[PDB]
Amino acid sequence: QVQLVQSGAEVKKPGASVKVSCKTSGYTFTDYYIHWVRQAPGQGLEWMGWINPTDGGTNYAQKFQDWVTMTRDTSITTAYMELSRLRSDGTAVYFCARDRITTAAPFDYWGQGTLVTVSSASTKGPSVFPLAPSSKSTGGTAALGCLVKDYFPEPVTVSWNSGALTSGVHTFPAVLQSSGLYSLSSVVTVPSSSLGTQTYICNVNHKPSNTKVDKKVEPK
Amino acid sequence: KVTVDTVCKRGFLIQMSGHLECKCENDLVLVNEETCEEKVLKCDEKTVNKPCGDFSKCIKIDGNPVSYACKCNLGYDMVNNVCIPNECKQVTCGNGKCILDTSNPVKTGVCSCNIGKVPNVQDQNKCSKDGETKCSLKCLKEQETCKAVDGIYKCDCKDGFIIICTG
Amino acid sequence: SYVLTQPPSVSVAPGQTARITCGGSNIGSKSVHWYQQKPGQTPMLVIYYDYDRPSGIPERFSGSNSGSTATLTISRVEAGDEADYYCQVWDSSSDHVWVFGGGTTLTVLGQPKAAPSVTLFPPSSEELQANKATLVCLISDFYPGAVTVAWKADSSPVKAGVETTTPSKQSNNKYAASSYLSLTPEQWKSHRSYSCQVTHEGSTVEKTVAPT
Repeated sequence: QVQLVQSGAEVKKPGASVKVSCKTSGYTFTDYYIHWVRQAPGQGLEWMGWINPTDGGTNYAQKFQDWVTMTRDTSITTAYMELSRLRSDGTAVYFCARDRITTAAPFDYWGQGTLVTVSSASTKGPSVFPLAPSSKSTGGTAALGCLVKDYFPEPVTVSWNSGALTSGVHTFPAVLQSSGLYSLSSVVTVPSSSLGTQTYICNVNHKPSNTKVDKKVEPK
Repeated sequence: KVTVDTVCKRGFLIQMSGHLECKCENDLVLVNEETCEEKVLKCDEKTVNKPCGDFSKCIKIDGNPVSYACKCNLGYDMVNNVCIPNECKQVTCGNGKCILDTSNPVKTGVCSCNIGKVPNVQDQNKCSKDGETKCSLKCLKEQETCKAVDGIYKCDCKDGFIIICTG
Repeated sequence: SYVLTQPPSVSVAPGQTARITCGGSNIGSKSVHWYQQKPGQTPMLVIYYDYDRPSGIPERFSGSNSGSTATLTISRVEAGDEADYYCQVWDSSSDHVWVFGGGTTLTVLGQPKAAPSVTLFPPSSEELQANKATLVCLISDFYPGAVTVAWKADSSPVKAGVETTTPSKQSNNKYAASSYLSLTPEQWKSHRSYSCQVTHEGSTVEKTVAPT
């Protein structure tokens, strides 16, 4: 069976380099090109170039000609893509794909993709601020939450009242800010009548930095 | 799949660098990969569904007025006025022609080359590389062997014979 | 440069027929391939060489290519067909490149439309003490899961400091999203108010806060 298996996620500083691999098996390596396709978060697929496994010949899109180097090792039927001088805004997923060596063959098999995150940051625990409910945060119910600011790296986990409270809770995906740090928020919709009688404590856990924060959220 | 044992009705085997196919006798056209028949020269009301070219038939088109055209069969597209597989629509081989590679679930159009040429893996497998191809055609008829004619292998009368082959 | 032009969005109800166009200069002379990418998953071939279908792809997927437009047609659309769709051609010219279309997001409406609820949290006094200020705009309970957010500072739009999440499903299968505006504490008190504007299916919902 044809398989294209890519290496795991990478975290790099701006200006550094990274070399992603695409382990191939289940077919004659020298009969198919290996292409690389970049996808920034929320964006479309972008062809970067190919390598010919026989002679190592490469064909690049002009915009990637300057900072992308494609190689291969035929003895282990593996293709490589090295990115140089990574840009601070260059977080993206990279796919490898094959097609028959010929003109205009379709990409019939793809690797699972490799996320390359670019951040100048190092391990850093989060700051947790309450999102207090009020007269303006109340239809007949009210929303409250916790703001989890400037942590690195992923992930953080948020529970409410040590897991005893689940219905109404929604924890959002993190955003990667321009500083190279992550932020998210966890919110919960609650009956406005229970405010001042019910206690709401969000439990933020950032295992990479060995940080746990419990934050009681009360009305303003 | 055409093989060296395939009988080409109203035709004959030819061999290239990577495949065998049937070639029709003079003025005949392929109606199937192993069947040659006479071709209509102009599609009209009395020629509907009759052969008009290699892998093409005459079709009627209801309209004002009624029109007639020569249409490629399913899986074929008109490219430079010839019906070729749709997988070959964008494949240019040079000293050869594009054929169907069906060794994978996803079919692809690849090149098969004139004798003396082979697909060049360094040049999109176009027919830009010199290479030998041994003839495999069984030419069991009287006084004929495998001969390279216009860049393809075919059975042909031995040196000194002409069409069965006679001296 | 050779360009493939796809519409950004197509919306259909289950059972209806969806058509996704791929425009290109003389694209009829090129072999068009189509790829399906579900959210967070690997792209997958669904149509190749204009109209060939890989095994496993249902017959209701069909392709055509003529003149300047190649089209992917999906009959009897199902919820499982919700994904991004990209067309692709090889540019035989001297530029010698593979080209992908911009991609088309296919929304399959599996529930009635729902306008979003907007909740705008001002910066907490705790964060101000840390010499920072973050406005949190909560967008919840909308369908389909597509919004656009604009931030206004005292009747004037705001460019820098905005971060917005891609919508995600809630427990009730409706969508939620969040938008953050980062300010310095001085900027927070310098303006009379700040506003969060959420556009969903043409209609915009707005919420405003002021220092307090």
